[PDB]
Amino acid sequence: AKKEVAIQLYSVRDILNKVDNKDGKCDAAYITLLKNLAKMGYTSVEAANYNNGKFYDRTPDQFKKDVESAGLKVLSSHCTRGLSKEELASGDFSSSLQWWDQCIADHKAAGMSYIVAPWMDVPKTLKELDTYCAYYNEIGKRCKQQGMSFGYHNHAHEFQKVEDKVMYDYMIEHTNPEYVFFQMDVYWVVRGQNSPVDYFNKYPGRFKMFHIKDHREIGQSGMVGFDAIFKNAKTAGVKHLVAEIESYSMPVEKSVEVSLDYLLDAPFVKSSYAK
Amino acid sequence: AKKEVAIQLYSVRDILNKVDNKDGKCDAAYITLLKNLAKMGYTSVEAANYNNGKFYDRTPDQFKKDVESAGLKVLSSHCTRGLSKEELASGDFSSSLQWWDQCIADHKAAGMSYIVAPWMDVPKTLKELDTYCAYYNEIGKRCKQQGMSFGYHNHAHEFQKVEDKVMYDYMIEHTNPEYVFFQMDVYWVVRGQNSPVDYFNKYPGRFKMFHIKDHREIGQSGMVGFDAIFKNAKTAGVKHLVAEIESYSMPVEKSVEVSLDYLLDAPFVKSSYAK
Ligand SMILES: O=C1[C@H](O)CO[C@@H](CO)[C@@H]1O
Ligand SMILES: O=C1[C@H](O)CO[C@@H](CO)[C@@H]1O
Ligand SMILES: [Co+2]
Ligand SMILES: [Co+2]
Repeated sequence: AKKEVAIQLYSVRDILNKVDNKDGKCDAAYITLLKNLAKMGYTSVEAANYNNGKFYDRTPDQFKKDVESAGLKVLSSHCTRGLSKEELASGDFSSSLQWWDQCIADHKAAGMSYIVAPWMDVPKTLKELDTYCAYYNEIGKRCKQQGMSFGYHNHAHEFQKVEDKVMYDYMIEHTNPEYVFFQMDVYWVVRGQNSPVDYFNKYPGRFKMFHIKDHREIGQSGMVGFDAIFKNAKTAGVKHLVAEIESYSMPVEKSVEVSLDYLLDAPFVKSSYAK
Repeated sequence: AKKEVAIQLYSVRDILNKVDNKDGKCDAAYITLLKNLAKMGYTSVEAANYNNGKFYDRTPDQFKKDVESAGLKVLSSHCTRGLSKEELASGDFSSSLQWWDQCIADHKAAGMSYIVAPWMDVPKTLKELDTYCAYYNEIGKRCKQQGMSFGYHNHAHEFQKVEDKVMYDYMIEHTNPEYVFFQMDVYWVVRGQNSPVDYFNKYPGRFKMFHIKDHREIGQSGMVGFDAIFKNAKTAGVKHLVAEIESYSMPVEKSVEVSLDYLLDAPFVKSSYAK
C-alpha cells in the first residue's frame, strides 16, 4: 500500500552522525541510507541537521539532489534559534531574524516546504511567551515570503502552565494561523497527559503536520491512540505525516521500516493528506 | 456485532448513587438502568458498590436476580480492605481475612466470577508491599476455594518506585499467578507513562481482565493505543473486558453506549476472550 509518510532523519541519527561529507566528500553510507529509506516506502524526509549553511555537511542544493535522486521529497526540517535575554527584554529580535533569513534561504534552496522549530524552553512569564509568539509570527511570514510554512513542534513540557495559562494553548491562541502551524507530536501530547483529539476540536486546522512517534516502534506500545487521531485528521488540518523512531526493539533500519509498515497497514491512515 | 463487554457500574454512579433500594424497596430506576445497559449490548456488569453484605442495597441473591433478569451476567466487583498499621507491622492479617470471608461468601452468592481490589496506597517500604502481596495471595486462595478469581486493579501511582523498585512490577513478581491476576487499567498505565504491551510481554498471562477506559468516551481521545493492546491480548492472557466511563461529553447513558459502540465496531476487538 503506497502512502505519503516522511521520515524524521533523527530516527537514523546513529548512521548519520558518523557519515563524513566533509572536505568535498559524499559518504556512500549517507546515499545508501537515503536510498534504503525510499525502498522501505518513505516518500519524503524531515531533516534534523542544519548547521553552517549545510544539511549533514551538504549544501542545500546538494541535499536536494541527494534526497531527490534517492526517490524522496525534501519535505521539512527541524531547526530553530532561541531569543537572547536581551531580545526578550527589549522585544527586538532583529538579530535573530537575520539568522532566520539565512536559514530560510537555505531551506528554500533545498526544496523544503516546511521549517519547524523542534523545541523551545518553558519561559518564566507570559510576557516572554508572548514575545516568542511574535517572533514565530515574523519567522513564519518570512518563510511564506520564501515559499514555505513555519511550524512549531511540541514535547510534553508545553502542557505545563506559565503564570496560570497552559503554554501550548497560549502559543496556539497568540500566533497567526497563516504563519505558524503546530506540528503536533501526538506521542508527547499523550505523555503530557492530554488529548490530541481535544486539541484538534478546540483549534481546528492548526495542526498541519503530525509527528507520528511511539515509545519504540510506531504503533507497538499501546501508548498512542492513532486510530482516534487519524479518524479526526480532517479537523486537525493535517497535510503531512512525519514518522519518528528514536528508541528501538531491533536494528535501527528494521525498526524504522516496521514503524512505517504499521502506518501502511493501518486502514485509518489515508494514502495522502495533501490531495 | 455482538461482543462480550462488561460495564463497570461506576460508570453510571450518577444514577445508582440516588436509587433507593432501602427498607425492602426495589427502585424502578435501578432495574431500568440494568435493562438499558443490556439493551445497549453490554453482556455483564462489574459492581462498584459492596457495603453491609449488599450490592446497591440488594442482597447478593437479589443482585444476581436483578442483573440476570435484565439479560446481564454478574461478572465482577471492585472492593477491597486495606491492612491496619498493626497488621502490617505484625504481618498477621487474620482480622482482615475474616472480612474477606464474608465478602467472598457474598460474592459467590451473587454469581460473581471475579473480585478485584480497586486501589491500594503506595506503601512506604518494600516490606509493607511484600505483606500486601502475601495478603493478596491468601485472599486469592480463598476466592478460588469459593469458585472465583481475585485480581488487582491499577491506576498510575503503581508505576512509581518504592525503595528502588517499581511497585507494579514488584506486585506482579511477588504474587502467585494462580491466585492473583492484574486487571490492567490500560488508560492509567499510559497516563503513568508506561506501555501496556511491554507489561504483557514481560509478564505474559497475568492480565486476565482489562479495564477499557479513556479520557472520556472510550476510543475518542487519542490517548490509548487500543489497537496495539488488543493485538497483544493473547500474550496478556485477557479473558474479559470491562468498559468504564467516568467523564462524559454527552448524557451519561449515551456516553456509555457510544463507548461500547467503539469496541463493537473495532475490528481488533474479538467477540469473546473466554472461548
Ligand atoms: O522527536 C524528536 C525528539 O524527541 C526531539 O525533538 C525533535 C527534534 O528533531 C525530534 O524529532
Ligand atoms: O476506574 C475507576 C476509578 O478510576 C477508580 O477505581 C476503580 C474502582 O471502581 C474504577 O473502576
Ligand atoms: Co517527534
Ligand atoms: Co478503571
